[PDB]
Amino acid sequence: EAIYCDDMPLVDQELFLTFVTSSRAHAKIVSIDLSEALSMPGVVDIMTAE
Amino acid sequence: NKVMCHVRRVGGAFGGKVLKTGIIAAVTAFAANKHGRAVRCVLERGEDML
Amino acid sequence: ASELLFYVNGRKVIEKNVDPETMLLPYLRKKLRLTGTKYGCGGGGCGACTVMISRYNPITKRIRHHPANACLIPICSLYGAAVTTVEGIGSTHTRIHPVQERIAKCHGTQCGFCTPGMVMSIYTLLRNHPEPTLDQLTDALGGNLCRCTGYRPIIDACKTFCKTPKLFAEEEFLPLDPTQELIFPPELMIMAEKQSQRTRVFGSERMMWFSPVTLKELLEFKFKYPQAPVIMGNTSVGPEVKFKGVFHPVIISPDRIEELSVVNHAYNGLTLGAGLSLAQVKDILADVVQKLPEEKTQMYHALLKHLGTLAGSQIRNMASLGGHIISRHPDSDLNPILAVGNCTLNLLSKEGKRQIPLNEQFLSKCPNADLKPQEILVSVNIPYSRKWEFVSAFRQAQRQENALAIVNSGMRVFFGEGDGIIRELCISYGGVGPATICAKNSCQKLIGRHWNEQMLDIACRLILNEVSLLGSAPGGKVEFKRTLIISFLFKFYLEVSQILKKMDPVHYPSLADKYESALEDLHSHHCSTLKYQNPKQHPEDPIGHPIMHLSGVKHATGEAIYCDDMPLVDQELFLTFVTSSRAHAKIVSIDLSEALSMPGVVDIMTAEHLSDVNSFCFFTEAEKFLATDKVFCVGQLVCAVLADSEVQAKRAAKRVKIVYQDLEPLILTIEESIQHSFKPERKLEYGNVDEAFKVVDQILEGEIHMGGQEHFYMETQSMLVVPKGEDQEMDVYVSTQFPKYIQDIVASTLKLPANKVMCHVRRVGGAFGGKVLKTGIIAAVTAFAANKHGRAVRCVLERGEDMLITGGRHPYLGKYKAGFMNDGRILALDMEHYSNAGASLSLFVIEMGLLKMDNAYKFPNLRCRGWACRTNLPSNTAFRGFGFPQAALITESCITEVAAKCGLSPEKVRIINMYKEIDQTPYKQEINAKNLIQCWRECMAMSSYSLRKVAVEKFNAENYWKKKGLAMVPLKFPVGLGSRAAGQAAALVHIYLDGSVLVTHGGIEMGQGVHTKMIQVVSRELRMPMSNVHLRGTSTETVPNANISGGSVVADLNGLAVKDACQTLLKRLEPIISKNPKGTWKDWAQTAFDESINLSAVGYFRGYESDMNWEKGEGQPFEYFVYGAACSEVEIDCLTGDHKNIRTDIVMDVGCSINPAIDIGQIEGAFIQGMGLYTIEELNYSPQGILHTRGPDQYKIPAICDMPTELHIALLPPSNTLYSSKGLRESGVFLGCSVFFAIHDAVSAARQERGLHGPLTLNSPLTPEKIRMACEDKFTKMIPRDEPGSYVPWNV
Amino acid sequence: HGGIEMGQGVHTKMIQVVSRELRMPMSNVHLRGTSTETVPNANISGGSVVADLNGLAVKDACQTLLKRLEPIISKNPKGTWKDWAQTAFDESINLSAVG
Ligand SMILES: Cc1cc2nc3c(=O)[nH]c(=O)nc-3n(C[C@H](O)[C@H](O)[C@H](O)COP(=O)(O)OP(=O)(O)OC[C@H]3O[C@@H](n4cnc5c(N)ncnc54)[C@H](O)[C@@H]3O)c2cc1C
Ligand code: FES
Ligand code: FES
Repeated sequence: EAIYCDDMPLVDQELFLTFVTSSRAHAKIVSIDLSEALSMPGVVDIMTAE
Repeated sequence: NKVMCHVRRVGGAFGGKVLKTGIIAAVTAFAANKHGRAVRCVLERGEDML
Repeated sequence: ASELLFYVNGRKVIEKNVDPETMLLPYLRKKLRLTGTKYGCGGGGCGACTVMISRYNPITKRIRHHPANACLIPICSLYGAAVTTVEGIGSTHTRIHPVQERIAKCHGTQCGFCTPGMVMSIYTLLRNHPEPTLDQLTDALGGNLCRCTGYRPIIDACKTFCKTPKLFAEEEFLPLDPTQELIFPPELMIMAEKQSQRTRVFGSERMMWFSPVTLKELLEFKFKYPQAPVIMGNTSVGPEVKFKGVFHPVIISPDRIEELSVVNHAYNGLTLGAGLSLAQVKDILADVVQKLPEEKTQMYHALLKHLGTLAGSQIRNMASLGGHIISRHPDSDLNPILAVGNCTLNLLSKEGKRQIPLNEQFLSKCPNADLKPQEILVSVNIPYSRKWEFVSAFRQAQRQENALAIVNSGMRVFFGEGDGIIRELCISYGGVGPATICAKNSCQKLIGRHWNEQMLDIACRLILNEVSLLGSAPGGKVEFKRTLIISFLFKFYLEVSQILKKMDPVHYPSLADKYESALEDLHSHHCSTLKYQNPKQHPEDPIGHPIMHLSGVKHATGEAIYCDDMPLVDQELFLTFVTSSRAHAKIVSIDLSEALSMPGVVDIMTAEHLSDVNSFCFFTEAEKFLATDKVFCVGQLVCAVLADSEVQAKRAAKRVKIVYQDLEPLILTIEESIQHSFKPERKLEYGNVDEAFKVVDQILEGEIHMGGQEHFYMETQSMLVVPKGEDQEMDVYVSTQFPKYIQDIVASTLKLPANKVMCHVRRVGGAFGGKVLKTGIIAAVTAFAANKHGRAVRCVLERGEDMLITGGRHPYLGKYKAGFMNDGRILALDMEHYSNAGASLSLFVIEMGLLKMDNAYKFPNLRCRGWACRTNLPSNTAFRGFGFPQAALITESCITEVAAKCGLSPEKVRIINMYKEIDQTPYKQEINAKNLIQCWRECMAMSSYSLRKVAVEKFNAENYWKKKGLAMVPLKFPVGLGSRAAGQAAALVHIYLDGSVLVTHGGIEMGQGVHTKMIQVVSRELRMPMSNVHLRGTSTETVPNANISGGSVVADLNGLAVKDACQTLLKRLEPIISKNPKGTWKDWAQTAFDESINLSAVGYFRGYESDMNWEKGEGQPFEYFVYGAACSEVEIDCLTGDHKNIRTDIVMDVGCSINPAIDIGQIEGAFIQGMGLYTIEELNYSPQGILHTRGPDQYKIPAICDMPTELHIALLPPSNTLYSSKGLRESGVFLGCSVFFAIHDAVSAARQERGLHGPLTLNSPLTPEKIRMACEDKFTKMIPRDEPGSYVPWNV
Repeated sequence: HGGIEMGQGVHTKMIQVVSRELRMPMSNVHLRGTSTETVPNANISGGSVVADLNGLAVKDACQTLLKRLEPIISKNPKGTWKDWAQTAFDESINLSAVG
C-alpha cells in the first residue's frame, strides 16, 4: 500500500518520455535522423538539443 | 512560485537522485508544458546505470 | 456502419461507431478535455454552454456561422460542421482574442462561470457583423444569464465594438482584427462540394440514428419508422428526454435538404420551408416588411413581434419553423398567430403531396386534420394581408424575453370595402389549455357588428364562457390568466380602431386621449455612470486602484479550472441521488432489485448501509443524511446510486421503486406551522412601547408576506473525492464556502482524525450561502462511498436536482402594529418576525434580523419579536444579507403604510423618522450617521428626485392604462459576526530564493475577488509588483481552522492576516534591506538564506471584538456600518402586468475602497440579485409540497432586459478596519427594494385615479400576476371567480 | 518538514519528536510528505544530519505552539488535546506554527 512515485495512478491523457543516449565515449554528432521514428505509432514529439 | 515539487517517499537514493534527476525533470517539464499534457518518465535498470 | 466526422477548434474529430445519445456538451468536456464550455441548466435557457456551429453551403459558396447551446446538440447532427468554443478563439499561451480581453478588462467577470457563454455569443455576432450596433449585441446576450455582474460591465465591453475616471482603459484594447479570424476548415468545404447522397446510419444497443441527406431518402425513413421523430434543433424533444422520461428507439435527423429550406416570394404570400431556423425566419421577415407596403405585411409584423421575445439567440438559431409547428406547445408564441390567418401546411408523403390547413383541429392534434405518420412537413404558406385586414399578437410572461408565456394570443379582423362592419374574425389563445385554442364560437356570434365599446363588453362575457379555466388549472395564475384574455381583447380593440382612424379619419372617431399609452410597448438602451475617488501615494501601491480580477482573462478563455473541470481521475465513479417525492410520508419499502442489476451499477446505499454515521451535528441538533423511515420534505436524500458513469447512474436511479404512505399534518405555510409545542423566542426592546400607544394619534395594524429565493449559482453542487490509498487519507475537492466544515463532516463520517482528511478549494462559481450545510452532507456520503470501494467518486448535481435538494432564502412573514402621529413620526412599533425555516432548524437569521430591522430609523419605543417555523419544505440556508433583506422590508412596508394613513409621500415619512448624526440603536450601540444623512442628500441631488417626482405625477394624471412610480429607500447595513473567534483569520506566506512569493489564506474565491485583494495587500506591504506574488487556492493542509468564507468581512479579515505575515517577514528582513536598499527582492531572499533567515511566516488576526447579551437586549456586535440610499423609477403596464425598470441611482458609503472596480461590481450584483428577489424570482409550490419547474412555472433570474435602462452609482468619499475599508457584498440586496416600492407607488397611482381606497397589501415578490390584479378595472370584476373550497389549486 | 524519507525513517523520528514535545501519542500525529508548497527553501536531504536538523525544527514549532497554549493547559491540565485546541480557537489562539 506504500505509494511510490511510479505507483501513482495514471493521470488523464498522460504521455511517456524515454531518452536515446550516446553510444560513443567521445565523438562528434554529424547527423541525427528522426524521420522513421517520428512517423511510428503513438509518437507525439522527439526533442533534440536545438 | 509557479512550480511546486512534491515528494512522499523515495525507494533509496544514496546521493544518486539529485543533479541527473533534475536534468531529466527539466526536459520532462519542458515537454509537458509544450504539449499541455502530463508526462511521466521512469527509467529501466539498464538505462539508469548508464 | 458509418463514421462521425466534424471539427472542433480547427482540429479534426473522427469517431467510429458512436453512441447516438451522446450530447455535445459532455463530449467537449469528458472526451475532448475542453472544460471551457460550462454546464448551467441543461434546458438551454442559461447560455453557459454557448458555442458556434459553422456549416458550408456548397450551392451558395458561403459559410454560415450561428450560435447554439451545446447541451442540446447531439453530436451525430454535426457531421460536416465546425464547432468553435472558448479555447478555440484564443488562450493565454497563444493570442488573447479581443472579445476575451475586453469582457475581462471591463470587469465583466466575477465568479466567471457564465463568462465562456458570454464570450462565444459576442464572438459569433462579431463574425456575422464586424461593425455592429449595441442593439444587435444585447439581443445576442438575451439568452445568457449571469448571477454576479448585473450585466452592466458586459454591456460596456460590448460598446467597445460599436462605431457609436473610468475603471478600465478602453484605448489600450486590441482593435478587432477581422483579417486573422479563425479560417473555416478547408476539408469540410471540399466535403460539401461533393454532394454525397448516401444516408448515414449511427446505432447502439439502445437507439438507431438515420441522417438522410436527400428528400427521397428522408421520405423512405419516415415511412419505415413512422413513430420515429424528425430531429431538427432538438429544442422540443431534447428537454423532454432529460426531465420528462421520453425515449425514442429510432431517430431520423435529416441533413440540409434543399426542398426543406425554401424561401419563395409568391404573389398570394410567402412559403417558408420547415427546415429554416426561427432566427432565419425573422431575418427574411424583417427584410420583407421594409420592402413591401404596410397593408400586406400585417401577418409578418405579428410574427416578427413575438420572434424578438422568442427565447434567446441560441435557441432561435437551433429551433426550426416546422419543429415549432409540429411540437404544438400549449404556450407557443407562434402557433396562435399562424392559426388566425389561414395558413396551410405542405405535407409530403412517399405516396404523394398533400396540403392541409393550419387550423383549430390541427393544433388540438385531431387525427383527421393531423399528418399521417408516414408524411413529413416541407413548408408552410403565410399569405399577404389585404386592405382593411389587420392582425395583432400579444403575450405576457414573467419577464420581457427568454421566458415562457403565461397567456399569449393572436387576433385577426377583416372589414373589407372600407366600412366599419366585420366580415371575418379569428382569435386564438395559448397558455390557457393543453393546446392552442381558438374561440371559433365567439367569432361566429360577432360577425357583422361594428367596432365599439358596446360590442366589446359582450365579446368578453362570450369569450370568458367559451375558453374556460377551472380553478385547478395547471400553471396556476387562473385569476390572472382570466384577465389577460380580456385585456388582450381590449388592447386589440384599441389597436385596430387606431388603424381605422389613420386610414379613414372622417368615418371613425378618435380614440380617448387618456388611452393612447396602452398601445405603447415597454421597450428598452442601457446607460451607466460610475463615480469614485482617485496623489501622495506611491504609484506602485495598488491599493485603491481598479485592478482586474486575477482570474479575469482565465474566466474569458475558459482556462479557469472549476471543480467539475478537473480531469477525470483513474477509475473514478459517479454518484447520483434519488430524492423524496412526497412532502410528508412514511417509507414503507425500497426496491433496489432492478436498479442493482443495471449496467455499470457498483453500489446503492440506503440509510441502513451507513448505520451509525448517518448523522452529523451542526451544533444545534443532529440532522440525518439519508432518510430513514420517514420523509419530511421533497428533495430529501433517500438513496445514493454509485455507478461506473454518470449516465448509468441516473438510469438506475430512475428504476429505484419507493413506496410511500402519506402522513399528517402536511405543514406548508407559516400560519400552518404556527398552529402546532415550544419554540425558542428572541426579542429586543427599546424604551417602553405600551406607554407610547396611548399618546400617539393613530394606530395602524398590518402585515406582509415575503416569498423565498433560490441561490441559482451558475456552478451547481460539484465535488470530487479522491482516496490516497494510505492511512485512509482522503482529499476532497469541493465547491464550497466552508472547507473546515467539509473536513469535519467527512472525517466524522469516516471516523477518522482531521489530520487524515484535507479539503482543497481553488475557486467557486458563485455560492451566496448555498454551499455549506447541504454540500457537506453530499460530501459526507460521497467520501463514505469512496472509502468503501477504494475509488475516487465524483458528484455533480443537475440544475433541477440542485434547486430541489438545496434550500434557499428564508420566506418571511412580518406582522406589525405602529403608533404614529400625523406629522409622520413613528413612536410606538410592535413587530413580529416569522421565517419559514423548512424541514429542520436558523436562529442566527432571526437574530441578525431583529438587530438589523431598525435600518435607518430611530424608533424611540420598539418591541421586536421573531420565530422560526418548521415546515415540510426543504430546509433553507443563510443568504446574502443574513435576514436583512427581509427584516428591513417589513419596516419599509410599515413606513409605506403609515404614509398612506398620513397623506404624505413615503420619502417624507422616512426622512422624518431617520437617525440623527449621533444616535443610539435599539441594542444601545452608538452610531455616527453623518455618512447616512449625506448619502440621502446626495442621492436626492444626483438623481434629481423632486424634478422627477412631479413629472411622474404628470404622467399618472395624463395616462390611464400606463402608470409610473418613484421611490427611494435608505440603507444602514450593520456588519459583524457573533464573537471575536468567528472573525478570526489566518494566512501563510513563502518567499523563494528567486524573489517570488506564494501566499495562501482561509478565504474562498467565489467571485468577490478576495484573492485579488490579498495580492494587492502583499504588493503594498512588501513593496513588490503583483506579478511577483502568486496564489494557488485554499487548502486545509496549509491554513487550518479557517472560518466560513461568507459575508462582507471575508476579504477584510483575511486581508489583515496576510498583512500580518508580510509585516512579520518584512521585520526579519529589515537588517538586510537597510544594508542594501538598492538590491532586488532576489538577492534579498538569497542573503536571507545565507544568513539563516526564515523566509516563511504565518499571518493571524484574532478578529474584531463582538458581544451581545440576548437576555438584556443590549450589546456591541458590529464593527462598522455601511450607509447608502437607492432611488428607482418604474413604468408599469396596467393591463398586462408588465413593468420596466427605468432608472436606478445608488450612493454608498464604503470609505477607503481597496478595489473600487471589485467593490462597484458587488454593489451592482447585490442590487440586481435583490431586484429579482422583490420582482420576478418566484417559487411555485403545489398543495402537496411539490416544486414546479416546467412551463410558465420556471424560475427566472434577472436578465439583461430586466436591468434598469439607466444606472448611476456613486461612492461617498471617505479607520478601525484594514486600510479604512468596508465590506459591502450583502448591502445592495436590500437596495433592490427601491424598485419594489416604485412599482408599489405606481399601483397606488392607478388605484387613486380610479378611486379604490383601502388596504393596498402588496406582498413580495411583486410579480406581474400581483401587479395586474391590483389595478382593478371593469375587466377585474368581470372575471368568473371561484369559491375557495371547491377546487384544489395548482399552486399556493 | 523539508526532509525526504528515503528509508532512514526521518518521518518516524519527527513524529517521535512531536510526541514528546507535545505530550501526545503518535497516533494523534500524522505526516503526508514533503512539498515546496509548505516548507520552502529546504536543503538537500542527504547525509547523517537530515533527521537531526529537521528534528530541531519540528521541536521549535512544537515549543512555539506549546507556549501559546500554556495559559489554556495550566487552567485545565486534566482536559484532552481536543478541548485544548477548541478553547484555543474560542480564545483566538493561532494553532499553526513554523519551525
Ligand atoms: C430554452 C428554451 C426556451 C424556449 N422559449 C420559447 C418561447 O419563449 N416561446 C415559444 O413559443 N416556444 C419556446 N421554446 C420552444 C421552442 O420554440 C420549440 O421547442 C421549437 O420551436 C421546436 O423546434 P425544434 O427544431 O427544436 O423541433 P424538434 O425538437 O427537433 O422536434 C420536435 C417535434 O417536431 C417533429 N418535427 C420536426 N421537424 C419536422 C418536420 N419537417 N416534419 C415533421 N415533423 C417534424 C419532430 O418529429 C418532433 O416530434 C423554448 C425552448 C427552449 C429549449
Ligand atoms: S443553457 Fe446549455 S447548459 Fe444551461
Ligand atoms: S455568473 Fe457571471 S460571474 Fe457569476
